[PDB]
Amino acid sequence: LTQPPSVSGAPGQRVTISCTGSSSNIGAGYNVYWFQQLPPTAPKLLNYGDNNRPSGVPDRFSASKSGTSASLAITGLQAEDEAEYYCQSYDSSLNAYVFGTGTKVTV
Amino acid sequence: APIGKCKSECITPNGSIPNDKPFQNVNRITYGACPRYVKQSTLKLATGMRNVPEKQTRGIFGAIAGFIENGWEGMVDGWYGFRHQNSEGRGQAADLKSTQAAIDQINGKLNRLIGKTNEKFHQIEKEFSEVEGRIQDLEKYVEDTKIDLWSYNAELLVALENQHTIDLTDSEMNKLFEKTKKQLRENAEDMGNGCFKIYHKCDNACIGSIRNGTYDHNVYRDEALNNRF
Amino acid sequence: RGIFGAIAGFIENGWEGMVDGWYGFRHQNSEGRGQAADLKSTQAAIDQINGKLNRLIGKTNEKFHQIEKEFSEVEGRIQDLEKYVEDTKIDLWSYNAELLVALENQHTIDLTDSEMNKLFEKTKKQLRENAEDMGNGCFKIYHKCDNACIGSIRNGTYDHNVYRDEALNNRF
Amino acid sequence: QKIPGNDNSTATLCLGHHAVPNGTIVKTITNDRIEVTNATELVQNSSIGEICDSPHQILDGENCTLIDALLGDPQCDGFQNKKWDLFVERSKAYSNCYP
Amino acid sequence: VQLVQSGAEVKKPGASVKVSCKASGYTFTGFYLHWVRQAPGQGLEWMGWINPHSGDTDFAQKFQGKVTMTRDTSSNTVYMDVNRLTSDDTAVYYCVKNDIVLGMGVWG
Amino acid sequence: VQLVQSGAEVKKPGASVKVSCKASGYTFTGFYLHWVRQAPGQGLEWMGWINPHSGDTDFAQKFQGKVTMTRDTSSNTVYMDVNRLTSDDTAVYYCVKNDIVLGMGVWG
Ligand SMILES: *[C@@H]1O[C@H](CO)[C@@H](O[C@@H]2O[C@H](CO)[C@@H](O)[C@H](O)[C@H]2NC(C)=O)[C@H](O)[C@H]1NC(C)=O
Ligand SMILES: *[C@@H]1O[C@H](CO)[C@@H](O[C@@H]2O[C@H](CO)[C@@H](O)[C@H](O)[C@H]2NC(C)=O)[C@H](O)[C@H]1NC(C)=O
Ligand SMILES: *[C@@H]1O[C@H](CO)[C@@H](O[C@@H]2O[C@H](CO)[C@@H](O)[C@H](O)[C@H]2NC(C)=O)[C@H](O)[C@H]1NC(C)=O
Ligand SMILES: *[C@@H]1O[C@H](CO)[C@@H](O)[C@H](O)[C@H]1NC(C)=O
Ligand SMILES: *[C@@H]1O[C@H](CO)[C@@H](O)[C@H](O)[C@H]1NC(C)=O
Ligand SMILES: *[C@@H]1O[C@H](CO)[C@@H](O)[C@H](O)[C@H]1NC(C)=O
Repeated sequence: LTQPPSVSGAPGQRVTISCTGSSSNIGAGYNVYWFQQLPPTAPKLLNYGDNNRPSGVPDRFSASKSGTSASLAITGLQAEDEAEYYCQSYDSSLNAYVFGTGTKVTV
Repeated sequence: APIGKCKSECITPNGSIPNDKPFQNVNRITYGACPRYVKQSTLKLATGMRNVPEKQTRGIFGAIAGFIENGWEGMVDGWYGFRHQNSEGRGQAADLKSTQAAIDQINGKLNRLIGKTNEKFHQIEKEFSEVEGRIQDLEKYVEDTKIDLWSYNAELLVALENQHTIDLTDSEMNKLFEKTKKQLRENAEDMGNGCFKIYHKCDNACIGSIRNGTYDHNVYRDEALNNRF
Repeated sequence: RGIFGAIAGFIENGWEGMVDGWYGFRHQNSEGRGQAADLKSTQAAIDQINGKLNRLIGKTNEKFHQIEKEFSEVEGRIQDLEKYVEDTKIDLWSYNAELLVALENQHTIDLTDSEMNKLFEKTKKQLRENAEDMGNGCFKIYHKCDNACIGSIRNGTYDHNVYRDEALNNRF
Repeated sequence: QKIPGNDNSTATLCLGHHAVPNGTIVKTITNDRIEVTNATELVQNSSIGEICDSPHQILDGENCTLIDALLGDPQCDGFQNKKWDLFVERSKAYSNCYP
Repeated sequence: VQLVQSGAEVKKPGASVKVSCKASGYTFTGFYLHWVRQAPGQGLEWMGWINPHSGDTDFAQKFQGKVTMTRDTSSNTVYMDVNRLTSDDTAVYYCVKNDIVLGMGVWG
Repeated sequence: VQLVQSGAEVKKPGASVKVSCKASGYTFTGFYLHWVRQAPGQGLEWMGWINPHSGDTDFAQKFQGKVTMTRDTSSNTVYMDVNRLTSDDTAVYYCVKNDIVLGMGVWG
């Protein structure tokens, strides 16, 4: 799983983040998750089993999944954004839970 | 006890005491609309249903059962709920109608007791510091008999209410299980571990339709029996 | 039953000649009729009954000193008050005892019947589509069951997927 | 490992109810000990510790009993023509003028 | 539901490192526990999972033999022992309480 | 569950013999009662069965007409009347409480 290495957006603008995949991981019908994090401290979960939120996340994030790719959009962007995002899913070719590689700069 | 400034309905030799509970252990001498006095050190009313800690681990594969072998952890949306598995991924949801009915019944049951005390302004003296004779012994005897009768009544009432609450919050889940079975008709088979197995190609919309009660079994009944029989 | 006889149970006919336990099983197949008992259900029932019985027995309270409850003279109003309070206490405790006995009997009779509605629904779930409720008290299994299948059903090891291929072939 | 890929033509709708790790124990008429998710203490085993007289007017016999105030003694001479809904006597009270 | 850790020790290459993860607020033997690590400039590298109800464990494609984990149910805790330290294995270790329906759950 | 009998009488050939079987300890009208006899040097020769709930009876292949039995529910007992006595019919008569699942049950 990978994320586009660079994406930017001014406050008040929508930003789109996409995860790559194949039939083994996303095409097998398993869940996909996003993690909002700072490199030194910890990650924080986004999305849920269903299309809900873990009752600690503001309405600024929207998540969706398709046949072969998944996306997270932020519309009401604020200055509280910690600009580091990684995908997460389950793979069948190898039976380990796989996180993603990515980088974001607000600009 | 020294005198201060606050608002309280009952006065006891120990001090003030809130009226928001039907029983007490502080003392047997009261003034005002104080609750009943009992002997039990503690009493608990089941403002809730039975608890089964979740055992999600099953060897290496895991478990998903519910309401029969495994209570669900990590669900604060409501009391009763739903889960599903299909090609769009596992999920979780809650039924607002059933949990609201249960909460309303529980709150009515609780409001039946709390705040409905009766005035007991003047009573006989219930403490003594002298031997007096037969009338004092009779007063002590009637006090003890009243306290014992009310203690037995309180224990029986708590046991009855707990039994009825635990059975109500379980018949309300046998319901909505029979109801879902009726809605699905011939399209679902009870696995027996706690819930159904649906034999048609259900999606994210079919689960919501089943939850709402809009589900129409005639559309998918043509293929459910083709898959199961 | 006339000339043929009856085998029903739990709905129309209680079983005589079974001292193995309270709840039990019977079966009919090509190896002959038989009888068995379920130790788990009867043990749970016996434990619950014994706990209910131990709740009352031995839990009395001390009553060292009380008022005089017998008289041999007319005395006045205080003696009449003592007699009245004695009678009211006795009447209240008699009503409490009768109500307690009625409640406990009702709950015991319903518990030892819901515990048999259970293990009937449980067996129905285990057999899934392979058995049909006759309605006289028990099931009719539509596959060629033997002395091992009955034991497997009693244990809970029974796997319906093996015989589900022929059960619907026989019943439908 | 994990369960194989979700089947294309089968759903597994399931029903259940919440649970808590710190389940409180409670007694019923059939079982002496069962676990419930939430339970409230019906019996108030604690007292505030002070007496206040907002709805009920309360008179305080600091150094005299009710009979001492009724008969008339200096230590409770402020009790003349008073009214109350509850009279609280003190264990330290003592008669002074006459036994 | 909370997971605390103890991983402040430092070791020379070729030595062994012990890390402890303590769980509270939930039934210990009911959920799969996961071990993952993160290094600067890289994505999170998942290592393995352990079932506290038994001894069953599972590892990644390149963590066979060099890392082990065990559980103590009486003290509701887990330990991870890593040997054969190398310069490329300097990272921060995270402990996870996985849930099969609610996602990765809580972290440490 | 017990079955007692009264069969100590002796008769000349050509006369009639009455034997009574009394049942106690169980519901009288709930089980088939059986009549059998045994002679020295021979195996037990089964005769017939009677349902105390009704008048239905069944006999063997060679005991048609020569033996009858009746029941009294008010006194929970059964009687067997045998006529046409012959030297080869000198034997001891047993009364049986048959059970369809527990076998022949108790004897007398
Ligand atoms: C306040 O309540 C306490 C109990 O909460 C009372 O203390 C008991 O009083 C009885 C009767 O005087 C004594 O025999 C007991 O030894 C006391 N203690 C206990 C633990 O039972 C107390 O009397 C009440 N009143 C005051 C003014 O303190
Ligand atoms: C257990 O149930 C009790 C009783 O319903 C809950 O206590 C109520 O809490 C709400 C929210 O704070 C208050 O408004 C009510 O006045 C409380 N009622 C009583 C009788 O105490 C309690 O919150 C429940 N426990 C949990 C963990 O939710
Ligand atoms: C109650 O009577 C007692 C005496 O037994 C009083 O005690 C003292 O009274 C004098 C009066 O001038 C005060 O100066 C002292 O400070 C008091 N001592 C104590 C320890 O109280 C007492 O004041 C009287 N009144 C009350 C309300 O207690
Ligand atoms: C059925 O429930 C789903 C899931 O919440 C909802 O989207 C939909 O509006 C509901 N009502 C219908 C289909 O009438
Ligand atoms: C099943 O019950 C039968 C009958 O008692 C017994 O022989 C057998 O060992 C039990 N257990 C199995 C088959 O696992
Ligand atoms: C489900 O469909 C996919 C294609 O969408 C196919 O590759 C897969 O084999 C199917 N699974 C089963 C169990 O038939």
